[PDB]
Amino acid sequence: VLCAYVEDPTKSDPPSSSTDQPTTTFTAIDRWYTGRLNSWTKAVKTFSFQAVPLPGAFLSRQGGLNGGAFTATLHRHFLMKCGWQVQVQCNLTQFHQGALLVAMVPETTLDVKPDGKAKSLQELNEEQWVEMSDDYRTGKNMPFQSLGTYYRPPNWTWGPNFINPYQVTVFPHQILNARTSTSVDINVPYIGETPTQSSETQNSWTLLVMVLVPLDYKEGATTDPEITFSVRPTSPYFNGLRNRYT
Amino acid sequence: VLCAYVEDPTKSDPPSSSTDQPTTTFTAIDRWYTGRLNSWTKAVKTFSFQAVPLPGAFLSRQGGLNGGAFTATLHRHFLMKCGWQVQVQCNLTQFHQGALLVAMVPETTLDVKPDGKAKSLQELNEEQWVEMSDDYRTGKNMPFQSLGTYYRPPNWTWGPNFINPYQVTVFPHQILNARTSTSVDINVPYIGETPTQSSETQNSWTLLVMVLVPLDYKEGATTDPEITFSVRPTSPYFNGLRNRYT
Amino acid sequence: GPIPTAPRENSLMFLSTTPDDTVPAYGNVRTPPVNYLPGEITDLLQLARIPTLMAFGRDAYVPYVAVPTQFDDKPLISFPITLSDPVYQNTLVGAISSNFANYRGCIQITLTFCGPMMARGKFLLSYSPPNGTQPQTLSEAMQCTYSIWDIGLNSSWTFVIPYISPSDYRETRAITNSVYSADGWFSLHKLTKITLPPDCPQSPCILFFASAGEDYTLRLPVDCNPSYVF
Amino acid sequence: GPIPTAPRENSLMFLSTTPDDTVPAYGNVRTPPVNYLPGEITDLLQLARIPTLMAFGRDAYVPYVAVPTQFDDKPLISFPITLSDPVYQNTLVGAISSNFANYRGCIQITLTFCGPMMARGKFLLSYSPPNGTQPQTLSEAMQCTYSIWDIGLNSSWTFVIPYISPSDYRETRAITNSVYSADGWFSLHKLTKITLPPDCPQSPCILFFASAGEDYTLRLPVDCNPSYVF
Amino acid sequence: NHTNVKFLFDRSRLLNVIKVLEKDAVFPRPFPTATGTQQDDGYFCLLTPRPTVASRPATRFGLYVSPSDSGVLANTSLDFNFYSLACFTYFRSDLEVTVVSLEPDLEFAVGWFPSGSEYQASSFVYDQLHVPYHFTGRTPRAFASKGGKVSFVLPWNSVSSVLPVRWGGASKLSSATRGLPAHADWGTIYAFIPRPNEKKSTAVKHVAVYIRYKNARAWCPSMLPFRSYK
Amino acid sequence: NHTNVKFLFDRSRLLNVIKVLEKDAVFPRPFPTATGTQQDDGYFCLLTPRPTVASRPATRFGLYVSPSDSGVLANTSLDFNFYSLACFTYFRSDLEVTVVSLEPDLEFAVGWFPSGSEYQASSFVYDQLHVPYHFTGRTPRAFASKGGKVSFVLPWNSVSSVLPVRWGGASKLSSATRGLPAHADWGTIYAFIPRPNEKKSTAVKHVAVYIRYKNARAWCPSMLPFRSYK
Repeated sequence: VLCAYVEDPTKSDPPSSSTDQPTTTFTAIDRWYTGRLNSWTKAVKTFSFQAVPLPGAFLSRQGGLNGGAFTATLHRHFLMKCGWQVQVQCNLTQFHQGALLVAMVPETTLDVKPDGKAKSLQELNEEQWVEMSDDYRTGKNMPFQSLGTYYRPPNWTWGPNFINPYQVTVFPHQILNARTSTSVDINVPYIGETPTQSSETQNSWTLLVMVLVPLDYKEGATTDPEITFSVRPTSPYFNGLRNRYT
Repeated sequence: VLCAYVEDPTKSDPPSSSTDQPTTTFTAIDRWYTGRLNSWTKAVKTFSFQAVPLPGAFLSRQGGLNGGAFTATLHRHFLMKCGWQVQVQCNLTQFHQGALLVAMVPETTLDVKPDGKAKSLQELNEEQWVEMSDDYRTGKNMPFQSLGTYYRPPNWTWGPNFINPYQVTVFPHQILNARTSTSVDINVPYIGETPTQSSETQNSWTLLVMVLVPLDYKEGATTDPEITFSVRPTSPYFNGLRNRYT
Repeated sequence: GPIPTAPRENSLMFLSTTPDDTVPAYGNVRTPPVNYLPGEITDLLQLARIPTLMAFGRDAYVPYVAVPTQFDDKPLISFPITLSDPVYQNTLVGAISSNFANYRGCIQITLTFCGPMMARGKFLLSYSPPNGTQPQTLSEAMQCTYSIWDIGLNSSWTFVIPYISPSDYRETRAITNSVYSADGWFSLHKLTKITLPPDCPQSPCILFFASAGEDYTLRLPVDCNPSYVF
Repeated sequence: GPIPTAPRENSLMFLSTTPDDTVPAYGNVRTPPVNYLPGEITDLLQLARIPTLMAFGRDAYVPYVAVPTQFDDKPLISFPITLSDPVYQNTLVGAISSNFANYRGCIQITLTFCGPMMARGKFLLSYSPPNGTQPQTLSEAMQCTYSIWDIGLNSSWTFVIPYISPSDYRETRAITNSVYSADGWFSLHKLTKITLPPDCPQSPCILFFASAGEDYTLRLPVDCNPSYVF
Repeated sequence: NHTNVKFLFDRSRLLNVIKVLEKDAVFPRPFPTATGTQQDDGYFCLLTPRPTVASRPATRFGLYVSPSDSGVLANTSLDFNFYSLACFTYFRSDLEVTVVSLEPDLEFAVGWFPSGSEYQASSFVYDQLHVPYHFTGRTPRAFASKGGKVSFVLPWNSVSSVLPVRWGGASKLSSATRGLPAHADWGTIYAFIPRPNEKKSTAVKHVAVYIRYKNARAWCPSMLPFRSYK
Repeated sequence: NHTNVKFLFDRSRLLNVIKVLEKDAVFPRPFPTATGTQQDDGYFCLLTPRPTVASRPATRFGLYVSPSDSGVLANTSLDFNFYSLACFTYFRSDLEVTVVSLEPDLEFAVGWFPSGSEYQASSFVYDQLHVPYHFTGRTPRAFASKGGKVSFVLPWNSVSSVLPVRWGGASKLSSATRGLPAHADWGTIYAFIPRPNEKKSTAVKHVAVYIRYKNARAWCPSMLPFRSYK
């Protein structure tokens, strides 16, 4: 289990940006949350990633990722502060070759259409794998500001939420090789610009499954392995109790 | 008894701006001075105050405030230095609602006509309650200087002896509520820019009765409560003995 | 000989807030003593903690809230908890703290029921965190942080508004300040319908204050708004 | 009286990298605490040692090396060991170290055989010193510094490239850097012909990394290349 | 401790933009001033946060909205950054004056005379040149370099123990001397070009006067100015 | 230890070339800005290594390739020497600002207002001269000599605990507020010639803003920008 930046990412003090008691728990905290993720085929090119934003996946239900009573606790508290623990499985047989890169990317906008707002659930099914184009390498698709008719719109050539695709192994990562393992185990603590961020609008981590070596299998052999994942928050600290988000 | 700024406002050293013995007492120092003050009705709006200047009330006799042998000691000494002790009564019954704000405002000119010199005794009977207009909030009625025909008269837009009417509870105050008390008890010590100010021309404190909630009573019930007060100087130090002021 | 000094790049620069003295011109002056004056303000947090009146639109605003006898499932008053909001311009919290840049602490709304003595009833006092839509229903008020104020012995309730924020300090002149909107909402709801006795006036008034908690702290003095003088 | 100071010849000179402070303008600020954030980068050699992917021309470059089944007496891939070479532009060795001027240490190429599980074979990993002509023959590869990587338990080999240099440090943005040419050559050779089982794909892929050794040290920060932003 | 009174008012801010003397001045005659009085207006900066008019302490503050031609306009000064944070009644502090030129490469010089004293207004004929009597004196006449800044710290010189931020008495007898303190000032300054009167130029050179309150002490908690709701 | 994070970012580098104010400014209105809004553009330097546009924090960085006539061009700033060596996510440091003039023998002056505060945009009529309200204030307005350089060290003032080099959340609600941090700045500076508005000249004088990050601390190892292969 690839722990991140500490020996124990479960250790977490309550936030110092609150005056109330944090809701440290909810009705099922020792259970996982399993969701689908798109299958990996031969036509997937190199570096074609697929991002699962946390906790952006519990809300939009990316791949049937039902949050149970964690989404219904996240909607009833304003500030949320947890460390994640993902587990991507993919049934790599002996008959496959290739290597996924499962990482937990801090603070990126990879679920954002390089041309608009936020992605839907149908548009995650049409493309199935986000190709590493010039936009995602240069960060040219994090959402541009509406400057207005007064200012002449500048030629946006760079944005600091890029992916350098050759450097994704700096993150907490395990390579899902064809002949070492079949599943990864990443456990990350809380990070953020504040001691606790918001609930509806935070993206402090991002599960990221990137194809480093394209899948090749013989015809008639085992075909097209499915990718699952299992997100589970470790020691959350919910602050600011209010009613359900509108 | 709401003591002001100290545990004991009776403690007062003699002034360090004199070389003579201070007349520390006079012929009746353990007695109060009761004066009338205008009755509070339904037509009194919010924040319509009524100021009783100390020791401006012992001289002009605001509401029959006879000073006995304290006014006749204040007229026979030049520098005077005392701490006051007021007590405003108002017979609030169960049948009334509303809340006076009895405070002791330091160093304001609230008895001054926003258009001249000092108020008379007839003009305190005509208006009965000084409405908190734009002038008393901006201090635009403390008396403007006679600049003369040479200087063009500027547009006086502000003066530092204002009342911010929403901040009068910073002073030594007790709220004369309809259902907690019927009388206040404020005891203040001496303040001033000098260790002792003058006698005829000082306004170091000001009794201030401000209507926070307008009076409402049912018809036929108890009507129009009277307001009395009782000023009593605590440890005066009269300096500069001379004859009666002209 | 001479001490060889290399003067820096900011030489002959008068900076306004330089934390250092200058040459005395008219020294050896014995000032007259100020031991006689009581109540020296050492710290201006001695006056943010003093409860001062708020304002309410119904330039003639009202420090109290009228209480209509109509029982209803919507707040009797609900103002947002922002120190730039115009229900705090003439307090001593929102007037001291507006001239600074950051705050941290608990606003302490002191209530005072100015109605008649034989009134009996309950009030609900729901502070909400900043949500996407302001809470209106009393059912939406129970789920937030609340405290039930009875007209019993408590004719004066000091509801401590908590400090829940994703940063250690908050921008003190900002409408938004945070995620989407308006930083919170205090809301005085009436819980049971208020029994006012006859031959005692209907429609009482509740008087609101705004002090600061004991842990209220401010930071970064800025140049103030000089538009009080026009 | 006044201390007689003689100011130097560089008076009123703002130098950019002066190792000294300046006048504080807005002091006495208590910053919010940062004890909660884990993983503080004290030193940027904590990220040169993290193995990141390399690039290979076959702007769509490839981090792996395809392994054709044709046995041949020429290297399967052979890139020069220069930190300005475009197989190192998007690593964390060659991207941190390009913004400096000098380096000293051992580049550590971590291999990863991404082929099927029942593959069996050997690979030869020959680092050459900078010679006048690049070594191509496997006989020319055995005579250099080599290490034989089997596809056994080792599906991941970290070949430490040695540091052999006539100076204590090396120019880190220079094609030549030394005597005549190109600073060395790593070369992954295939030694025995690779047995891939049938109904398992031919032409496997070997994935290359580029970390830095534990003794890797950098020196003299220079102004970087701002051409990442166009 | 950014709300500390000794820390909050201990910073430089603008007070007045006064004109620089080029001859022996006539100090502004006390109020009321009839027409036809030949004098020198607005050349003196009465160093007080309280409102002034014609370099004398004023009751109210007054600016001009439509400054037409008839009459002599009056230099009215106020410390805008003070009263918005002056929630107190009395304020004793040692003043630090900084006089910044508003003329390109001006050689000026800053006189001073204490609280209660008066300007010395004549001229002595040195070497057939009218040298005025403000070049000499026992009070600080600091001299500026060509393009420099005059700075010195003045003590609490006045005969009052403290400066009343709010005052309600009467300095002289009543009828429009209410709320007008007489001895609430650190003195008065004035700028003069250090050349004799036959070298009086034609341009009207201004200069700006800054103020820092060293060792601020405040007493008797009071109000803050009323912010409008428009 | 030349790769030390406290050592590497502790050196001066260019941020923005801003224009010097000669009147009371109008701060740039927030996005989106419709045409016909009279304001003052590009006079303010939002002190942040992150990309800016119109002196406000931006998501992306954007320069101009063919700057034609229609529309108002926008001062977009970026710290080129930072992001090429910013292999991390969070970065708290105390800023050291140096403002070097790009005009021969300029007397300028550098204002500042903290993270979250705002520019004071009006003017008071001192002595029939429009003196703006950025000559005064509780924030540092350092004054330069004729031909000098303004330098001071600013603290980490913002309400965020750290500055996100990479940020993925939403400050306000979503739909193009993703990846746009609101409180990631040490404040904003601006240069102004210390003369009143009737002495506004006709030339448009520029000035340059340098930056040194004192006591750099970096967290959460992340990527470096992509270098092309052309």
